Amino acid sequence: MHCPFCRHPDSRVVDSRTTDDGTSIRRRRQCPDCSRRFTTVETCSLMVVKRSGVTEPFSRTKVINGVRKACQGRPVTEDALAQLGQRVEEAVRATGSAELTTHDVGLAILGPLQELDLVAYLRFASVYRAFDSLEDFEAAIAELRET
Amino acid sequence: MHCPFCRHPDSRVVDSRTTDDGTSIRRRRQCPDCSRRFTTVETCSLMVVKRSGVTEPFSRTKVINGVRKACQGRPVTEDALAQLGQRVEEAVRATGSAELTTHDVGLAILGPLQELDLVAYLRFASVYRAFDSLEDFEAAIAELRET
Amino acid sequence: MHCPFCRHPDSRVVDSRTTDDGTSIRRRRQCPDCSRRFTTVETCSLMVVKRSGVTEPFSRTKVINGVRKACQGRPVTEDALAQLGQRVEEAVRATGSAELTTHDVGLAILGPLQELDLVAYLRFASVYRAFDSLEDFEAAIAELRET
Amino acid sequence: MHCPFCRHPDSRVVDSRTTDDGTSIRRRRQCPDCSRRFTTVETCSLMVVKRSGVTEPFSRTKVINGVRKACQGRPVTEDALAQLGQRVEEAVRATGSAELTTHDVGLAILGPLQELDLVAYLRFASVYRAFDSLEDFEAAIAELRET
Amino acid sequence: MHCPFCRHPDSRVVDSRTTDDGTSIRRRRQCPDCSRRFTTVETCSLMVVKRSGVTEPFSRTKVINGVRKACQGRPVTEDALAQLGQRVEEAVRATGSAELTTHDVGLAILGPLQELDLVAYLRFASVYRAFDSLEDFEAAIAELRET
Amino acid sequence: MHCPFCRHPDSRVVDSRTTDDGTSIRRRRQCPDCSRRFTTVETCSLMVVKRSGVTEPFSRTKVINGVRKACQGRPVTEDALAQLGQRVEEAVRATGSAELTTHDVGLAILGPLQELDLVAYLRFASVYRAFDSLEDFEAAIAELRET
Amino acid sequence: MHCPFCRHPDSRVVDSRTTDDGTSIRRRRQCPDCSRRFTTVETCSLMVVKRSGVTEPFSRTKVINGVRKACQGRPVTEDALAQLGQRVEEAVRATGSAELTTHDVGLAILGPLQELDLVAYLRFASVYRAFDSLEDFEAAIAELRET
Amino acid sequence: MHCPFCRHPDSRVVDSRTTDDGTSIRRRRQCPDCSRRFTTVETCSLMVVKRSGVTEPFSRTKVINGVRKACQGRPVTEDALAQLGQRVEEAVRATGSAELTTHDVGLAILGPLQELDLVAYLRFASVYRAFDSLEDFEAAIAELRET
Ligand SMILES: Nc1ncnc2c1ncn2[C@@H]1O[C@H](COP(=O)(O)OP(=O)(O)OP(=O)(O)O)[C@@H](O)[C@H]1O
Ligand SMILES: Nc1ncnc2c1ncn2[C@@H]1O[C@H](COP(=O)(O)OP(=O)(O)OP(=O)(O)O)[C@@H](O)[C@H]1O
Ligand SMILES: Nc1ncnc2c1ncn2[C@@H]1O[C@H](COP(=O)(O)OP(=O)(O)OP(=O)(O)O)[C@@H](O)[C@H]1O
Ligand SMILES: Nc1ncnc2c1ncn2[C@@H]1O[C@H](COP(=O)(O)OP(=O)(O)OP(=O)(O)O)[C@@H](O)[C@H]1O
Ligand SMILES: Nc1ncnc2c1ncn2[C@@H]1O[C@H](COP(=O)(O)OP(=O)(O)OP(=O)(O)O)[C@@H](O)[C@H]1O
Ligand SMILES: Nc1ncnc2c1ncn2[C@@H]1O[C@H](COP(=O)(O)OP(=O)(O)OP(=O)(O)O)[C@@H](O)[C@H]1O
Ligand SMILES: Nc1ncnc2c1ncn2[C@@H]1O[C@H](COP(=O)(O)OP(=O)(O)OP(=O)(O)O)[C@@H](O)[C@H]1O
Ligand SMILES: Nc1ncnc2c1ncn2[C@@H]1O[C@H](COP(=O)(O)OP(=O)(O)OP(=O)(O)O)[C@@H](O)[C@H]1O
Ligand SMILES: Nc1ncnc2c1ncn2[C@H]1C[C@H](O)[C@@H](COP(=O)(O)OP(=O)(O)OP(=O)(O)O)O1
Ligand SMILES: Nc1ncnc2c1ncn2[C@H]1C[C@H](O)[C@@H](COP(=O)(O)OP(=O)(O)OP(=O)(O)O)O1
Ligand SMILES: Nc1ncnc2c1ncn2[C@H]1C[C@H](O)[C@@H](COP(=O)(O)OP(=O)(O)OP(=O)(O)O)O1
Ligand SMILES: Nc1ncnc2c1ncn2[C@H]1C[C@H](O)[C@@H](COP(=O)(O)OP(=O)(O)OP(=O)(O)O)O1
Ligand SMILES: Nc1ncnc2c1ncn2[C@H]1C[C@H](O)[C@@H](COP(=O)(O)OP(=O)(O)OP(=O)(O)O)O1
Ligand SMILES: Nc1ncnc2c1ncn2[C@H]1C[C@H](O)[C@@H](COP(=O)(O)OP(=O)(O)OP(=O)(O)O)O1
Ligand SMILES: Nc1ncnc2c1ncn2[C@H]1C[C@H](O)[C@@H](COP(=O)(O)OP(=O)(O)OP(=O)(O)O)O1
Ligand SMILES: Nc1ncnc2c1ncn2[C@H]1C[C@H](O)[C@@H](COP(=O)(O)OP(=O)(O)OP(=O)(O)O)O1
Ligand SMILES: [Zn+2]
Ligand SMILES: [Zn+2]
Ligand SMILES: [Zn+2]
Ligand SMILES: [Zn+2]
Ligand SMILES: [Zn+2]
Ligand SMILES: [Zn+2]
Ligand SMILES: [Zn+2]
Ligand SMILES: [Zn+2]
Repeated sequence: MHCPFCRHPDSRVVDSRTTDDGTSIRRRRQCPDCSRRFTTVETCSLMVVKRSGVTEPFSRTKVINGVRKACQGRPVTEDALAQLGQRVEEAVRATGSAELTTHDVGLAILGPLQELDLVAYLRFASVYRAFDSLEDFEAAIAELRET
Repeated sequence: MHCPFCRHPDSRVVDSRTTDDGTSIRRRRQCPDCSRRFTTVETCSLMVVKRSGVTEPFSRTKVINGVRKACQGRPVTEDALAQLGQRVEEAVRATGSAELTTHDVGLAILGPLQELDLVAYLRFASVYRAFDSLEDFEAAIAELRET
Repeated sequence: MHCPFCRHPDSRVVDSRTTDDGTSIRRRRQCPDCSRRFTTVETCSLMVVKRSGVTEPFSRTKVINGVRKACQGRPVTEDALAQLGQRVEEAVRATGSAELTTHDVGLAILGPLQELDLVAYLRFASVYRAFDSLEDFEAAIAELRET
Repeated sequence: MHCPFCRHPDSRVVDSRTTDDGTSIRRRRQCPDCSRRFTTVETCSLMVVKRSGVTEPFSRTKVINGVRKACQGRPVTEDALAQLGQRVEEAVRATGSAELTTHDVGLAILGPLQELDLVAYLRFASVYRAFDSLEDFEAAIAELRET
Repeated sequence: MHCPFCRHPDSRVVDSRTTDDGTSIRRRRQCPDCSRRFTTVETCSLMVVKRSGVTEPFSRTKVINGVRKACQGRPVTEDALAQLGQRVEEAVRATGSAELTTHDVGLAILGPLQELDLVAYLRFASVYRAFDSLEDFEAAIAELRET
Repeated sequence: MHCPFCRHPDSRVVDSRTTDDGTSIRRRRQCPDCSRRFTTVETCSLMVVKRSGVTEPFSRTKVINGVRKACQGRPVTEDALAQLGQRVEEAVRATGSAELTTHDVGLAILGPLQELDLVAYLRFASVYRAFDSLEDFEAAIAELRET
Repeated sequence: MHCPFCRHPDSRVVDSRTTDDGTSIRRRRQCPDCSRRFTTVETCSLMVVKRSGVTEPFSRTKVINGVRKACQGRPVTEDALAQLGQRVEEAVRATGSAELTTHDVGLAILGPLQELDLVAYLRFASVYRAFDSLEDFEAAIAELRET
Repeated sequence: MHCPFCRHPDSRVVDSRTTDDGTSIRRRRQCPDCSRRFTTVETCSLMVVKRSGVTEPFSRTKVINGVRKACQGRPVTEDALAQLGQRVEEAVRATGSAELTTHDVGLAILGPLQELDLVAYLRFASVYRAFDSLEDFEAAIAELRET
């Protein structure tokens, strides 16, 4: 890997160790140009198994865009949207699995989303859960009232 | 019409092409004085007053995009929502005001969207109107039960 | 032109008259389907002769987008941006010419822009006037201070 | 590393492709237990803390877009600003913090942009910093005269 | 169905979403043996044999693009040609062959396009069939007069 | 699934059986509108695990585009390209696995490709196998000569 | 203008003369870096006044694309299409006017087009002249037969 | 220069903007006779004669796209190939012919591409030259060994 301090095309791994739980590998490497050691973390690519079976790369941008579509004309700032996206990403990586279904990401969005805007939660749950009729919205309203 | 460049009282229509869905006919006109083409568009002016007080031409695609956002995840085909939009344009041009607030446009879209989809109506009403709390969604639900 | 009340493919002009100053033609027409008269205004297409010589259609959307690029992180709402765009469009159509250069539109933006945000004016004048060095910004600051 | 799906302590690197400009090496790894490919990306983590408090990977294109917006209408070639961005990434990875606020990123870009272009520096400083009134532009101008 | 990865005779349908215009239902299925999602699509197979002898799924957009190219400059609205395409798909699925040459598809489109537009029919027939000389256009014209 | 003959929104499965090897499920269904039975095949979505780990849907269009990039200025017709794409798709589905790596698809392209154009094979193998230097091309030339 | 031989940012015009008919200006310039003189031609930008009044830059690519749309499945090579585009461009620049209407470009395409493919001429005239019904095609066939 | 619309011997340059990478300066000029803006572009004319015998302006992006296609899967960064293209334009403008066949352009690109990448040279030489059989690739390989 190209040295952050010397831009060398090639570098050698002088240390490679497994991190706790093995969710990452710590690889320190010595460059041959400026001889400055640099450490790197090798982590699994978080994949989202879309509902068509496509495993796209995980992107908090899509999560934030969906929540923003739910949060239209609401007292929800871009800072709050970014914080919710970060919380969703942190939860789904703390789950540990490399591939999460879009259903899991939707659930990870929903439980925090109640705190940012309960009404935005309703618009997000309606599109995400594919609420068939007002019975589904009334059921969703019930659950929001039940704790 | 007066040439826009030299103000000659007469100007002949070299060519005239209509818009098939647009109530606009685009005409290329020659001015006999300076011999300069100029393009004119003939259209009944539906001009909506936005919430900012500015005036914009009544555009189909704005209504289309609003309905599509409301209908995401509901079965409305691109053809059905295009029809909703055609129906709304026909209704608002019909009212014959020629200068209507976008509040009137929103009211025009909602009555057809109740027929097209109720989850979309709640999602369109939720974004269009404020819907600050779940109480607004319950009041709107009550309103849709009434009918 | 298709009737706003009857959707007929073809209609006949039963009255055509020239408006004051000839900036528009008033054409009333009778439809053959529902026999409801409708009046229309035939106006020149406002063209913007871009600095490459291309005469694009006038669009206040481009004006508002440019001003918004100038108005980044400022206390300038979308309502204010739309109002400035409307003012620019009104000024350039009150000029009367069908083709205005981008320089004319830039000037029509600049004089109102001082009222919405003087600092945004500086960022808009710097890109628009192609301010070569800080001497140009100091000269622009002088003019803003000189009335 | 532990397979993300069954947690097997050893997992062989089927393939490994580096990113030429990216300090990222993408590796496909097989798990001997469940025989399932999984993708890992090895990268020193430059993670900027946004103004919202969220954490994002240090992206070249954000710096590139910021500089390009500042330079619009100034002669900076796409190559020169790409270099500015490379220089900024080299400087911030160098500082060796591995977790820097976007304020640090903004300061990193400004010193090179003063060399690249002064109209751009004022336009970048104007947008980056608040610049509420012309007084901020005069203070910054004074600062650039000093140097 | 047999899991594609371990061939387990039974596999439960975790989820099933239909295509609204597509005669395709997309199902996510779990295999109890290896616990791996897999996506299946359920569709009557209209499979056209191209002029090259290859087999392709019967796609609406191919017919739509062919008709639109034929109709360029003729008044057919995007809705009318979409209908022509729907009508053609209904006719060819109806014939019940399930494996038809694109010659059959071309014949299916031409009879409806004669109703939709005659300039388009000559332009579609001209491109579809060879039409080497003006004599082919006169023969086709004679054929359209006959009817 | 919407009836091919009656367009009904909903239909019921009146027969569902597993095909030989379980690569598909045969589902015959009776519509409620025109009461015409229609049979459908439910098959796994062929997924291509890209070299980044993304499992895109299998598309012979990408295969044909890559081969066409290899087959530049060659005596290889579009019919031959489509036939090669069909052969590759048939081979990869006869493999039976739902997910094939891009390496497997590349191999399935390479062995037939020798028959369509050996020189195009060289250009496809060089990009696909990432031939480092002329030693790799000489080795590839050797294998083409060795049967 | 940047020297072709020294890449200098600025150069001075050491000779500027008007060419015959004034369709171009011959400007020879001496660079200050490598002191190598280079001559340049300053010509008017050929503008095409589109049928909407927009004056786009002239592009033979659009002409060739339109002719290619007419020349579908014909014995007309890409070399012939490029030659026809060059002939059209040469004719329209030999006309001398800076702005030509799309009608003039269409006429300049039509008369040569008869030589490349008379049948393609018919498909190009039908879209371009907006042939209303088979009477227009029969009239076009007559003119092609009349010399 | 003579006005293109009325042929007035003198026409003043209202404005003049250069192209930074382009050897083109775009000037808006007023004609005192008819008072009509017109746009002129001043450029040394590199005009390549294609294999079809037609003449096209020497475009950077054609060389860039040719090199990028040759380099796909080889490490050449978008910056390196942009440089190759700049170097080729500098070499061909330098030769001072002002009218060169695209064969000369191809020869100009190949000598730099040998330095940039040998797999790309074989892939560029393979597509550029015919390379009917593996014997052409062996002859070219021999040629690259020689050097
Ligand atoms: N690749 C991805 N990475 C991260 N989040 C994603 C990704 N794709 C979708 N999401 C988010 O996960 C949530 C799940 O959305 P949802 O399941 O409705 O989408 P989907 O599976 O793409 O649906 P559809 O295919 O029907 O459009 C949404 O908030 C969506 O924005
Ligand atoms: N130019 C337009 N032409 C036609 N319909 C429009 C136009 N602009 C908005 N509408 C429609 O009218 C309605 C107005 O909705 P709403 O009041 O929420 O927005 P708004 O007036 O544009 O204000 P905001 O600044 O919040 O966007 C929507 O249904 C929208 O699709
Ligand atoms: N077609 C248009 N209609 C209305 N306003 C426009 C149009 N094109 C540009 N403008 C606006 O007019 C102003 C003039 O901008 P400016 O002269 O710098 O642009 P330009 O001529 O397009 O420049 P360039 O070609 O160098 O990018 C800007 O605010 C721009 O947004
Ligand atoms: N993810 C990122 N990676 C690298 N640089 C970034 C990233 N995000 C922002 N930057 C850069 O760092 C600087 C931060 O600027 P600034 O403080 O104005 O924006 P911000 O922190 O993103 O806040 P805001 O919410 O206002 O956009 C800019 O120069 C920007 O280009
Ligand atoms: N995959 C497809 N699905 C449905 N209809 C198709 C498909 N491919 C082609 N068609 C349609 O069937 C007709 C076949 O036309 P035609 O015989 O000219 O082309 P072709 O068989 O694709 O051969 P070519 O190689 O010349 O393109 C056209 O009307 C086309 O739109
Ligand atoms: N989704 C797909 N469906 C079918 N074929 C595909 C798909 N993606 C790629 N292919 C084809 O499979 C072959 C394998 O190509 P290759 O492995 O070089 O691509 P890749 O994995 O996408 O590479 P990269 O990510 O480095 O660009 C190519 O012929 C490519 O066109
Ligand atoms: N900017 C341009 N430069 C050169 N040729 C052009 C340009 N625009 C159009 N043409 C060509 O000129 C001819 C005239 O075509 P035509 O008049 O039907 O197009 P148009 O005016 O763009 O029509 P429409 O606006 O109705 O789509 C066509 O062959 C077209 O490809
Ligand atoms: N307009 C152009 N300006 C500059 N370079 C060009 C231009 N057109 C082609 N070239 C370049 O010159 C070389 C010519 O290659 P080649 O002989 O294979 O193609 P050609 O002359 O365009 O013929 P063909 O009809 O086969 O495309 C290529 O390297 C190409 O990138
Ligand atoms: N119009 C809407 N109103 C409210 N919430 C919405 C709306 N559209 C989307 N959402 C919410 C709920 C959806 O499950 C979530 C993601 O929407 P969607 O468009 O499927 O995003 P995505 O990221 O999955 O996109 P894609 O499938 O195109 O990759 O965002
Ligand atoms: N995410 C959403 N989900 C559901 N409906 C939505 C969503 N976003 C917007 N809508 C609906 C309600 C709004 O009244 C309507 C149009 O909203 P908006 O985004 O303001 O566009 P607009 O047509 O008003 O454009 P503009 O105001 O910029 O001219 O669409
Ligand atoms: N980054 C910027 N900061 C401040 N003002 C800007 C910025 N970019 C543009 N502007 C302002 C001044 C410009 O003259 C005006 C229009 O910019 P520009 O991108 O040329 O718009 P335009 O509408 O002319 O676009 P185009 O030429 O692409 O059609 O907006
Ligand atoms: N119109 C503009 N003119 C000049 N500079 C600008 C303009 N807009 C932004 N900039 C500069 C100053 C900002 O600090 C920098 C980046 O701004 P911004 O639009 O917030 O993107 P970003 O990189 O911070 O992305 P995000 O915050 O969405 O992740 O670019
Ligand atoms: N320029 C044109 N004008 C009129 N009709 C056209 C034109 N080009 C094509 N068509 C018509 C006649 C053809 O039979 C039909 C489809 O043509 P084609 O371009 O071969 O696409 P296709 O649907 O066959 O795709 P493919 O063969 O690549 O799968 O469209
Ligand atoms: N310039 C080229 N010359 C010869 N063969 C090529 C060229 N480019 C690509 N190929 C061949 C070999 C490659 O493995 C194959 C696919 O190329 P690539 O662009 O990676 O396609 P892809 O379908 O994988 O695209 P993507 O990765 O963007 O989805 O095509
Ligand atoms: N389907 C077609 N079959 C035959 N000739 C066609 C077809 N489509 C276009 N043509 C011919 C006649 C048209 O006048 C000419 C240009 O078509 P058009 O799409 O208007 O091109 P253009 O270059 O004017 O595009 P645009 O208006 O989008 O800039 O090409
Ligand atoms: N798939 C490819 N792999 C490698 N090099 C390629 C590939 N395709 C083209 N090239 C190279 C060799 C060609 O001489 C050069 C340009 O090819 P080409 O596609 O004819 O474009 P061009 O620049 O000649 O445009 P045009 O002839 O249409 O004006 O690029
Ligand atoms: Zn180093
Ligand atoms: Zn006049
Ligand atoms: Zn009527
Ligand atoms: Zn495992
Ligand atoms: Zn299994
Ligand atoms: Zn039925
Ligand atoms: Zn020089
Ligand atoms: Zn003149």
